[PDB]
Amino acid sequence: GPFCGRARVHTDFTPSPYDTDSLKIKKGDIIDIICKTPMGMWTGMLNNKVGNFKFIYVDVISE
Repeated sequence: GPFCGRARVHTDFTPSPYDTDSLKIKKGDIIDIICKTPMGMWTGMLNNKVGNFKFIYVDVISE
């Protein structure tokens, strides 16, 4: 059911300055999908930094 590959950010999503539990992403940036969270948020890696991000701000594309 679930699809794995590359995730393209379509919406600029940035956590608060005191928020480190969330990964930082930017529109146009590509994040490698490694796992999905039951809640809905997707997990990926960015600049040797793995974390969770809002899927609503990220679109799944095929590379």
